[PDB]
Amino acid sequence: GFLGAAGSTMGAASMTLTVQARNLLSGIVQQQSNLLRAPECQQHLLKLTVWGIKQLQARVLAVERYLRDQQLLGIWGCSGKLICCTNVPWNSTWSNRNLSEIWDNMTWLQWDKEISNYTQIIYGLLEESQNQQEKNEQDLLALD
Amino acid sequence: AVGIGAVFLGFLGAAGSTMGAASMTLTVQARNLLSGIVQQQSNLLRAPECQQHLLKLTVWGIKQLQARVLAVERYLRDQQLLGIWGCSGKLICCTNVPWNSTWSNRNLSEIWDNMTWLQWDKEISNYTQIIYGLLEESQNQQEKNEQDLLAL
Amino acid sequence: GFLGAAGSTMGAASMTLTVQARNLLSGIVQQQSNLLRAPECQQHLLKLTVWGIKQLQARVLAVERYLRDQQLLGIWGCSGKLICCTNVPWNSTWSNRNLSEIWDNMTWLQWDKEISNYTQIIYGLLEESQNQQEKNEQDLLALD
Amino acid sequence: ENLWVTVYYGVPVWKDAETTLFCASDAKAYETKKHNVWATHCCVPTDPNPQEIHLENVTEEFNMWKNNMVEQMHTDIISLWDQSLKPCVKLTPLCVTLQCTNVTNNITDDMRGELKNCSFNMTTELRDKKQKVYSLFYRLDVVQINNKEYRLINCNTSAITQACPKVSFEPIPIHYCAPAGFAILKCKDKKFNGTGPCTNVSTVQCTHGIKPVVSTQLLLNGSLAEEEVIIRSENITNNAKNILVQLNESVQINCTRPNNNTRKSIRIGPGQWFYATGDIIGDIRQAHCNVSKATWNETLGKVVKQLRKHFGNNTIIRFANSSGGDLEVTTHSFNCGGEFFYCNTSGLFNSTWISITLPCRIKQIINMWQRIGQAMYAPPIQGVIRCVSNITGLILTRDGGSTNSTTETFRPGGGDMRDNWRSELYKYKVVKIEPLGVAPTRCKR
Amino acid sequence: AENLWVTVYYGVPVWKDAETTLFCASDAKAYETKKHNVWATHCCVPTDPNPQEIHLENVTEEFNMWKNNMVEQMHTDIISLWDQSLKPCVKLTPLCVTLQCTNVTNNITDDMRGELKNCSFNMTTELRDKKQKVYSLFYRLDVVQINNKEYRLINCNTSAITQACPKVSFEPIPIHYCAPAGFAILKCKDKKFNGTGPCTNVSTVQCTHGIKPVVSTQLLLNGSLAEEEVIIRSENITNNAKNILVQLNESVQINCTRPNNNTRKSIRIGPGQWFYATGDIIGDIRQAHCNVSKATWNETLGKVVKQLRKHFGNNTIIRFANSSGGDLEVTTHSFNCGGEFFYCNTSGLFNSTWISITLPCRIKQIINMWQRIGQAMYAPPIQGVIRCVSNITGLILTRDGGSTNSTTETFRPGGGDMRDNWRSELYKYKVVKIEPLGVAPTRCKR
Amino acid sequence: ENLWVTVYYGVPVWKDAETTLFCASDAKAYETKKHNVWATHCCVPTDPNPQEIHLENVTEEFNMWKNNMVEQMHTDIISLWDQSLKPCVKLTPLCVTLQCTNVTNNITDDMRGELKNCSFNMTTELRDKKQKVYSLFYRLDVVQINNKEYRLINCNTSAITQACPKVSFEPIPIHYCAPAGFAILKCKDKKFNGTGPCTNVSTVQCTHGIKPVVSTQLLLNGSLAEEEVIIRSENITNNAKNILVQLNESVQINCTRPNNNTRKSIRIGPGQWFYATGDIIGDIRQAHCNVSKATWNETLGKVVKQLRKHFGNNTIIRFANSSGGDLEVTTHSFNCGGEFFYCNTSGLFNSTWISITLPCRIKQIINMWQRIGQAMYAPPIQGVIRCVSNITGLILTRDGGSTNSTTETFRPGGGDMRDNWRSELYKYKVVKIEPLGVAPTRCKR
Ligand SMILES: *[C@@H]1O[C@H](CO)[C@@H](O[C@@H]2O[C@H](CO)[C@@H](O[C@@H]3O[C@H](CO[C@H]4O[C@H](CO)[C@@H](O)[C@H](O)[C@@H]4O)[C@@H](O)[C@H](O[C@H]4O[C@H](CO)[C@@H](O)[C@H](O)[C@@H]4O[C@H]4O[C@H](CO)[C@@H](O)[C@H](O)[C@@H]4O)[C@@H]3O)[C@H](O)[C@H]2NC(C)=O)[C@H](O)[C@H]1NC(C)=O
Ligand SMILES: *[C@@H]1O[C@H](CO)[C@@H](O[C@@H]2O[C@H](CO)[C@@H](O[C@@H]3O[C@H](CO[C@H]4O[C@H](CO)[C@@H](O)[C@H](O)[C@@H]4O)[C@@H](O)[C@H](O[C@H]4O[C@H](CO)[C@@H](O)[C@H](O)[C@@H]4O)[C@@H]3O)[C@H](O)[C@H]2NC(C)=O)[C@H](O)[C@H]1NC(C)=O
Ligand SMILES: *[C@@H]1O[C@H](CO)[C@@H](O[C@@H]2O[C@H](CO)[C@@H](O[C@@H]3O[C@H](CO[C@H]4O[C@H](CO)[C@@H](O)[C@H](O)[C@@H]4O)[C@@H](O)[C@H](O[C@H]4O[C@H](CO)[C@@H](O)[C@H](O)[C@@H]4O)[C@@H]3O)[C@H](O)[C@H]2NC(C)=O)[C@H](O)[C@H]1NC(C)=O
Ligand SMILES: *[C@@H]1O[C@H](CO)[C@@H](O)[C@H](O)[C@H]1NC(C)=O
Ligand SMILES: *[C@@H]1O[C@H](CO)[C@@H](O)[C@H](O)[C@H]1NC(C)=O
Ligand SMILES: *[C@@H]1O[C@H](CO)[C@@H](O)[C@H](O)[C@H]1NC(C)=O
Ligand SMILES: *[C@@H]1O[C@H](CO)[C@@H](O)[C@H](O)[C@H]1NC(C)=O
Ligand SMILES: *[C@@H]1O[C@H](CO)[C@@H](O)[C@H](O)[C@H]1NC(C)=O
Repeated sequence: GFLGAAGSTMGAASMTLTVQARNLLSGIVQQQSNLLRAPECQQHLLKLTVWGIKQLQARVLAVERYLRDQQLLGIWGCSGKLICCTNVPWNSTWSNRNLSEIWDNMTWLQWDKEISNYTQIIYGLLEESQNQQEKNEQDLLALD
Repeated sequence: AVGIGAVFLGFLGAAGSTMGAASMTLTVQARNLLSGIVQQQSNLLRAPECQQHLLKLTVWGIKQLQARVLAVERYLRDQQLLGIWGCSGKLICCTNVPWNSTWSNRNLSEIWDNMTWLQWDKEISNYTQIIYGLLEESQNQQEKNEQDLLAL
Repeated sequence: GFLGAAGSTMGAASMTLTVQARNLLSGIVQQQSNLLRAPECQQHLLKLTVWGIKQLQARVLAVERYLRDQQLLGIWGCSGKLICCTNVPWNSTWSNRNLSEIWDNMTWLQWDKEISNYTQIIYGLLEESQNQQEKNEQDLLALD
Repeated sequence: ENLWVTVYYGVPVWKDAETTLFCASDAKAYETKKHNVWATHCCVPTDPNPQEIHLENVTEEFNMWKNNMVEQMHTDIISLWDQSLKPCVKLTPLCVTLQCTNVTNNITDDMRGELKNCSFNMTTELRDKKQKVYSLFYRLDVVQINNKEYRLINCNTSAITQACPKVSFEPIPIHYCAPAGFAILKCKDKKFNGTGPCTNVSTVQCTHGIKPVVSTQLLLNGSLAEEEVIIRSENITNNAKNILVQLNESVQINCTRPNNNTRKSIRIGPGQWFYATGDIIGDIRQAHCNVSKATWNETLGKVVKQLRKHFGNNTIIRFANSSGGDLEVTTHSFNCGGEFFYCNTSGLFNSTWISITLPCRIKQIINMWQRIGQAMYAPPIQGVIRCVSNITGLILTRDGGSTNSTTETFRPGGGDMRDNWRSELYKYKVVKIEPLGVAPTRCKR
Repeated sequence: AENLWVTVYYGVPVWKDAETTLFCASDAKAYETKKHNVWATHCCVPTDPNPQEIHLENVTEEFNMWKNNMVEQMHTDIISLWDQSLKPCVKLTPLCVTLQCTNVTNNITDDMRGELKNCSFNMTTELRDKKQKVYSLFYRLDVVQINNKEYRLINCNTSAITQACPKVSFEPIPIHYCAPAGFAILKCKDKKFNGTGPCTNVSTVQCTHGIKPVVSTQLLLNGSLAEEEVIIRSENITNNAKNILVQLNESVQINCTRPNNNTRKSIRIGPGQWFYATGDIIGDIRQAHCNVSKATWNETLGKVVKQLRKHFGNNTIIRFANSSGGDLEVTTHSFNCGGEFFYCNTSGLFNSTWISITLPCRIKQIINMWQRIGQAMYAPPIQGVIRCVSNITGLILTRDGGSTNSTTETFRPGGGDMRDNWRSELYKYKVVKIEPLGVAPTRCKR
Repeated sequence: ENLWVTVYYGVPVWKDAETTLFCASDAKAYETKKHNVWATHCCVPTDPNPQEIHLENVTEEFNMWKNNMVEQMHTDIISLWDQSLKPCVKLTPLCVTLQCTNVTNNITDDMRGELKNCSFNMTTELRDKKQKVYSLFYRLDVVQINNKEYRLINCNTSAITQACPKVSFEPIPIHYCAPAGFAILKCKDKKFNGTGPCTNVSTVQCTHGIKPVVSTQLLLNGSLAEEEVIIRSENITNNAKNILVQLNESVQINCTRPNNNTRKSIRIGPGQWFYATGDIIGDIRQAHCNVSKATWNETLGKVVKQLRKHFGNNTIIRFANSSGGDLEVTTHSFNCGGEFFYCNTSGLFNSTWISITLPCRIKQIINMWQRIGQAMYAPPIQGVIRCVSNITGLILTRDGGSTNSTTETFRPGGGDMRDNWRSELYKYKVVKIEPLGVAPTRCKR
């Protein structure tokens, strides 16, 4: 089930990350194309101008949000991965506790609530780190 | 004289070629799905008067807009699958899922030299979902294994 | 700042690639989230059928253009990077300047005008190089 | 020691959010009734076997009084209603001086003066010709000018649109479905009061079907409580709030309009028809509703018990009838069989704690959403109408203002349609999924 | 263990049948400084001046013209264009009045006796306080007697009649239907393609050939020709409930005229609204008519018989009849020459048994388009004299069905909805959706 | 050489482009003005702190005469206007014969014959009744039939719609904002005359606030030049091009409609009202505008010196009144308090170079955008109207005619609304961002 892992511990929930990632786009295509089986539904619903516009705004936004998250992972050098490890050290200010307490016997919902406003700091750090890595690769490849 | 040279005359020119030969045009059939959209929209700037007129037809406007949105959504769906299977960014991707003779029992020379892609996807049609599921499982295992090596 | 590098030389300007890349999508999402601060015209503006359609067309097109550039980087084998090197050699016919006159003493706006006529040629060469590289990897992995 | 920041995508977490929900119905269930406004505009089918995922050890906060699902349902119902009536005949040619007399033929004393026989000069297809026609109007729709000259009640205030004669407004279950990227959380706690944390939370794709029943004072054909009567309000102490009471066992109510009407079709213009009330066959008798007395008495006893828990064990609780005001809020309203019954509920709320026949009236020209300027004329329904409905809940107000709260008095209220919705959507909340998260790991790149 | 592995390819040249929304394009110069045009103004998107086709060698696709969604789309689009062009126009509700009519007896040939009526009536003026007495001529077909001088317009007991805006031309221009990205249109080039079956020589195109949206009921005008043989294309040739939809390999011509010299009387009816009435006729009054050459018609009918016999036998009798049943929309040949609506009697074309021809025509002004009754259109009068020559490129015929299973079978002119005219031009095209992702075995692994 | 192609994404490069800009007004400015056309259809909040990024060493070419921002503003303002008048009362029922006499009560000579008293037969709420009503009209709204009978001027061209009385047209500054993927560049150069490069440019996400003032001949409430009067034109040489003059100082103009008018409401059909002008309470005097003489004389002299730089030093420069034509172009035109004024400016442009009272006339039937098929009826505004405006610019036309001996004559011009917009949008340009590019480096895979 799509949110079935919500009550699982962080290190257990992480076993099934793929299903949440898939639902974000697969649900859109199936709901708009495969669910809309009766041709008379679209013909009639196109007469409701306001519903037509509202539903498009919802689809377009879902796409825009999907892409924004993917662009961000790309910038950080996590493209194509569900699990990405990077070279930004963890600061105890964000969370000071054992990695046993954090990964296991605690859920992701609880975790997100605890990190809270530290998220913006982390994102800025991740972006700078990747830029330094790209420059270093470009220079090494010029040395032969 | 035929079979000498891999030039195809346009967008679906390789449709009647064998599976091997057709690999030469994978770029051509990939770019079109997205770049075609942008050019069709660019072309409306050749007639600003047309664009102004078309906004007066609510139904035509919405139907075309829906078509564009759906085309994008299908594109992204397929790209996400390449991501999930670990093939993102490639036109050709080798995976670790072994081939089952059940899905199709043919020699490689038979497939690549005598079958066309329009035949191939009918013979293997019944196994499409099976294969996709297997590709996902394989990638899931690979990513957790990499995390453990980095940890060690 | 965004485009603050416009007067910088090409070398210095490479340190702001992140800023321009993010704005392509982040501005779209923020522009939509900003109207949640005044919900009353979210409803009123749906009556302006013409504005409804024009704004969606603007958003849809922005997405299509973004994706076109990303697909192209993917085809060239540069997915996920802001800076990538290829195997296509530089042709002195495209430009015969010294690196000392390109990465210094000149801005990106000036450069773009200087080599505008060769853009399509370069892109075609990049695509061919990547096709050969993928075929070579496919063959190498079959020799295991 | 030496842990690094890692990024996980596909993290199963969420935040409160407001989005557009799509309307879906069980397609087989419309049974070809494509003239039902609710089916034709909620065309998209639901999935067979809607799934529910229990979320073990997930606690979530619900608040039915700030739930935007209600506001969205309200807005969409009004919108569909208006679109349904858009492509139909206007009755502006009908706003003429009427010459009326009393209907006195075989009529009971109970309706003397209730119906009027009005004749008038109305148009025909050719502009040049006029025709003399007549119709029987209910008194509530006709107003005296300056004792024989009358006008329809809305000639000064608004235009009247005749409802489309083939369109049904019969409620069908409607399911609200989240768009991808969103999920609906359902609270299944028993004795849930509408605002606290919910212990048993599950995830669903769509809500259960809710019938968009329109009523005042009493709520018909809704959900029942499973343990006991549940009383919910935004603020109990504040007498300005409505109190929504959900019953655990339904009370059956049997309503009828005994008069046998014949409908008369009148041409009013090129392709335009008006539906008149014709004449009545047989005796003229009052419309009425029957509520089992014993069941109603038991029902109040349960409601009172729960009110005592909040208002005190030695507190006297009195029920009384509604205050004055617009007919639409002082009486009960059915919208059943295609006729708009306005019923007098005083017989249900006349007791002090420490079969019942309710007379009804019919009104043809109405303003359902409390809006002024858009009036609908209901075409007559032929033959005899009988409806049997389930009373599933009540909307009550408390007078307040008493000295030292010695006793309390409750009266039927409601009238704001949002509360009819809140009574069904209190178990659902919409959340946005936010898949990107960060956590420490024993790894380095 | 064989050691074959799954390889994923993207950009694979395959497709599946699909239904999408095509867009309507026109020639960037088809404007011709003309914008009042029902086709050009809406299908305003300019096309590619240098269209290209890709021959797909070694491709054998199945095409089915009877289940072709492209046809359904044009049917929907043409009606819509029609309805959105008559929208910002005069509603003529003020004309639904009692008319006082007499016969036009001035300079009338016998064939026109009783055909035209002179009607006087009281209608509105710029001010709502004033009425004016005006008169106009009407064709008998549009005026009905109220229970013999009082008449009304024929549609007063059904619907409002709007006036078509006088500036808009309905003259068909070629239209190109174009695929959205991700879709492609496949075209069948088999010279004798029958329909409903495999086609070799398949080509990929972006846009269809230009098609003129010509509306007619029996003879198909200004379409494409067959190149080698007359081709008979039906869904089911033995089912008399179906249509034989003949296509000819040579065109024949039909010369149509409305010989009367008309004037138009322009009447103000309200605050910015004008009504166009038929004024007095200059010169004498004669009936509308259309010519075909007799020998030419016989020769093409004979060609049809030779081909038609291929499905019935070489010792069978093919008889043609003048057709029957329904109102003028399905009994006569309608075609709108010059903007006026002609309804021609074709019995003279189907009067032979196989084993110059003048067709009289009537003119109607109040038109119920597309077999609907909800709305009607009033066609403003056209001044002067109308003449055109059209190319007959095909026929819609039906079979009566056999009775007693005798030697003779009868082919009678048909009629039907607009969809058949569309099938006549769209029989060559199919829309498919491209699906670039696929899998095949190779010898490589990670 | 041993160099290779390197691909870079996020390159700070742009190209000229045409896109759709969106409207955003300040949020606090909204107040409760849901009835103000500019606030209700542009509530999208602006950034409370717009940013400006100065670009060092960037010299872009700007061309105000061939911009796109101007055309969009023109198109959008017309659309908003049309959608504001859409859900309003049609006055078709007023196109009747009027029985008119002159208003002769306490009239100063200035308005003798300007205002007429008209009575007429109008519809009412029932179709069977008529009422006799009367109202006052200005003589430009009423035209004689063939001799006391008159009709409204628009009866033989188009139906007229009454603007809804609660709706305000008072200008509220709006800002145009680029959609993501685009940027707006702005000139900071002083003495920039358009059509050429700017040395000092910056990037902004939104334009400054622009008041959508609709007026002719003189430009009111715009921006002032920082240092000198600036004369801009597409071709200073060509007599067919308008000259837009921007002032550095501001001339204050005081406008009034001294008459104390009464509004009266007449019901014309169900739910519909017509708002008519009733009797005037006090004396009847003409509308007028005052311009300080000395200030105007100095301002004009400054304009002349700048013209003198473009033309010969020994040129005799003359100003004269506008050539004939429609009132909308021969007189000054503006909306003050909601009523429409047309003023005689011959008192401002009557001089040769080597307090001024402008009489005004009021008209209620307005063809605001010079579109023959539409018209709007301005409801009267109760009471006395006064406003004070800032004259910030002029539209002049050189009379030309190839007049010899260097005696150029300028006359007020206008009527192309785009030219008012061009006086605020001249400093802005829209460009698109194009992030990919390549360059040689010595890096290889
Ligand atoms: C199958 O295909 C054939 C061939 O294409 C087609 O036949 C052609 O039909 C068109 C449309 O009916 C015909 O075009 C019209 O021809 C007349 C004839 O005028 C001739 O003589 C005058 C001098 O008196 C010359 O100036 C003129 O050039 C011709 O030699 C024209 O008068 C028509 O022009 C008017 O209508 C146009 C509509 O778009 C306007 O654009 C144009 O400005 C004209 O309008 C003005 O004048 C009108 C008359 O006074 C007035 O009412 C208007 O308000 C306005 O002021 C037009 O060019 C063409 O000649 C036919 N050709 C042949 C060989 O027959 C068939 O119709 C088609 N079949 C079917 C079923 O679709
Ligand atoms: C709470 O929920 C209950 C259901 O549990 C609702 O009650 C039902 O309401 C519907 C709609 O009003 C009723 O359906 C109607 O039943 C009529 C019964 O007639 C019978 O006898 C005649 C004899 O001549 C037969 O011809 C007929 O076939 C039946 O056997 C039908 O006549 C009605 O159909 C006619 O009217 C409709 C109007 O839309 C037309 O479209 C039809 O073509 C036709 O002319 C119709 O089927 C149903 O019977 C009710 N059941 C009960 C137990 O009351 C309550 O309404 C709901 N409460 C509220 C407030 O909504
Ligand atoms: C160039 O810029 C100037 C300056 O902004 C504009 O002149 C102003 O125009 C507005 C609109 O016409 C004037 O506003 C009106 O003022 C009237 C007088 O109000 C006095 O009393 C109130 C308290 O009740 C004080 O707050 C106020 O300061 C005054 O002392 C009001 O009675 C008007 O309200 C009525 O009309 C409006 C609009 O129709 C309705 O919404 C209201 O409900 C009510 O019926 C209104 O507020 C303003 O006073 C003018 N300024 C000056 C100095 O006079 C120019 O118009 C502009 N030029 C152009 C061409 O646009
Ligand atoms: C940041 O989150 C923590 C969570 O424990 C909270 O206590 C703190 O107040 C938050 N900071 C701000 C500025 O809201
Ligand atoms: C502009 O040119 C000067 C030359 O001295 C240089 O120092 C400065 O950095 C340049 N501006 C930018 C943005 O690079
Ligand atoms: C030609 O069409 C007929 C339909 O009447 C069909 O039966 C026949 O098989 C078709 N011919 C071919 C070669 O497919
Ligand atoms: C109509 O007939 C008369 C003869 O009575 C003739 O003089 C006239 O010319 C004819 N019509 C015209 C307009 O020629
Ligand atoms: C404006 O200035 C430019 C140079 O900045 C000059 O070429 C041009 O002639 C001037 N005149 C106008 C009105 O453009």
